[PDB]
Amino acid sequence: SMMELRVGNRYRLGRKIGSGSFGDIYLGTDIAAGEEVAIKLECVKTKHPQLHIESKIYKMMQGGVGIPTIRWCGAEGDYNVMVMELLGPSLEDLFNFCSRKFSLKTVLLLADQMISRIEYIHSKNFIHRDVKPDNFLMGLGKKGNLVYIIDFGLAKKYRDARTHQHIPYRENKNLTGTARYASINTHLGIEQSRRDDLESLGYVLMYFNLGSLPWQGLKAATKRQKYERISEKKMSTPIEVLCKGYPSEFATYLNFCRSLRFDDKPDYSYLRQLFRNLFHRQGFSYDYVFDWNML
Amino acid sequence: SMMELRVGNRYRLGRKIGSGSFGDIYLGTDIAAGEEVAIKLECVKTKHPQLHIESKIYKMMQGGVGIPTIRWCGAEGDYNVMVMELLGPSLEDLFNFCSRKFSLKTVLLLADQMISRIEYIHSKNFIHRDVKPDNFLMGLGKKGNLVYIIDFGLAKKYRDARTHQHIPYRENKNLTGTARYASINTHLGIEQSRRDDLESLGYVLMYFNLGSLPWQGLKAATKRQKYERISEKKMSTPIEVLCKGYPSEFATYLNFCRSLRFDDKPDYSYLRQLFRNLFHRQGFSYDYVFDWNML
Ligand SMILES: Fc1cccc(-n2cnc3c(NCc4nc5ccc(F)c(F)c5[nH]4)nc(N4CCOCC4)nc32)c1
Ligand SMILES: Fc1cccc(-n2cnc3c(NCc4nc5ccc(F)c(F)c5[nH]4)nc(N4CCOCC4)nc32)c1
Repeated sequence: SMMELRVGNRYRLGRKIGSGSFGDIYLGTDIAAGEEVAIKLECVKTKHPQLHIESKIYKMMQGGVGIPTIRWCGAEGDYNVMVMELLGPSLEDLFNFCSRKFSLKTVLLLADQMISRIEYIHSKNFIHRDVKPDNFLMGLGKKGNLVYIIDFGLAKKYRDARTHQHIPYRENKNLTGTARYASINTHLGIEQSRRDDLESLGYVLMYFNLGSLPWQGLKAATKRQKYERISEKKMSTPIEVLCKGYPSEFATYLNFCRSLRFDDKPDYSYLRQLFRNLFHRQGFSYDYVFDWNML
Repeated sequence: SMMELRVGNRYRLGRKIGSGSFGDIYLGTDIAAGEEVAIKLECVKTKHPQLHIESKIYKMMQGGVGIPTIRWCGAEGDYNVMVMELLGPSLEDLFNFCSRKFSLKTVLLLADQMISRIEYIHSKNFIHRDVKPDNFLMGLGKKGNLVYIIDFGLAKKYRDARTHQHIPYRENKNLTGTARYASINTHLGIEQSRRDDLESLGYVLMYFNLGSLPWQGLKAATKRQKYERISEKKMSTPIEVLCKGYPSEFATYLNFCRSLRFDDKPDYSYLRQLFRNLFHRQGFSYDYVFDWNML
């Protein structure tokens, strides 16, 4: 298998830059438009094609702050193809660039936007279900200060689009995302709701604070092995132990998310305010100057 | 593009586990033998096929301590196929597992074997040219204490197999490996020799000591951009600055490697002895107990 220079007649395919849920991601060019893009590919022979479903979720999400624009989705030869707005580096990339050390200021600035992105998704009737640093990207140019959220391949509806009736409490039957950032309820095999995305973001923030999480594991392990080893450790590590030595707001955040009822509407503004209050007591300036901008 | 359950009739193909030079790596089964293996695949439509060349280098290297066994190489359909002995996790995987903290004891134990692996390659007339944590794997079972070296896709001959006449001093024309661990001479566009592999190992050891290197960069960059940004930083960072706060042996090692002549035979035993002397002054026990064994 070699990639041609083009995907059909309209798209130049450049280098593979990483992976997403159920597909590989490439740089490319929309040749007719004269615009650089990102392209996600799914092999049509896959047992359960989903790219088309994912693309419809992107289309529904359009217009939200920090949601990439979808240009096209369809088939070309051996692939389904989804063409997206090109963005800046992922937060995992930028964390590495900063030697896996983010300042408290940068953590807080990121937290504010990340909570807002998640809230937006929830406003459109979906749970993201794979909250992780790789799925948040900075923008380009004048939007270099804006955090975007990506990847709707594991996203699932939590309320009816018309009635806003919440899904029933139930066991999970959906494919799941990273064990590392999964909520405790996810490890227990329970359906995710709004609280679970926010709990997972809490683990992401602690990862940025610490550089690692205490349940880090080995890639040379099956998903089954990872869930089991991480479940056991995450379940035996209190929030107060995880968050020791950091501002109390991180533990207050995590405990709030874990104490939500399955169908509660989270108080997003209260969660933002935790961090914004801390930001101002610290004497920080809300100036869009992240750690990597000083590199 | 989907992988069938088998690569031809003899090999079960399991999950993709990572990448190597010019190809992807999969778990698999040699069905006739009833043995688990690792499989490297190269698409036959690639501009410059090299897997067959790489396989011949493996065959030449056979019998060395910490060299994986090669089972077969050949064509199957749209792929060239190279079937290898299955090993344990990479040193990068294990570093992550240990939260990017290795004890001085583990660093020293690894250094001793890594210098020996490199020496072995040199004894067989090749420079490895991509010394990095991902290319060292632990063994399995009773060989769980043994470090293996892998990937000969960038390896190049530095002396004639019959005469042992060293190649002439010259500019490089070969594809190169990771900018991160490259020798300074590699950044200058000069042909690599025995000293360069050892210099690169020095950077690897410092990476294990520090958790990062001070020229760490952003994945969202072209190879050209990475070479240029890393060259400039690596070139303006003295060894004594890189190695500050660590045992002097790390700086003594790096300065020794940088002071070798292009055609010098390195004093491998002197380099090993640096670290072994330190090990004993520290009071450490040579007991094969690495950090990850305490996890
Ligand atoms: F499929 C989608 C859906 C929505 C948006 C995007 N999308 C829109 N812009 C991007 C984007 N741009 C930043 C980037 N440029 C790079 C070049 C080389 C390199 F090595 C990298 F690491 C790179 N990272 N990066 C990614 N990826 C990061 C890598 O892992 C897969 C995701 N997805 C994108 C892709
Ligand atoms: F192509 C060759 C040539 C010579 C030896 C090998 N070779 C022989 N045993 C292996 C091997 N075994 C350890 C392993 N098992 C894993 C399962 C899932 C997972 F996610 C991993 F990370 C895994 N790591 N790992 C690798 N790789 C590590 C990943 O990056 C590509 C290299 N190459 C191997 C492969």
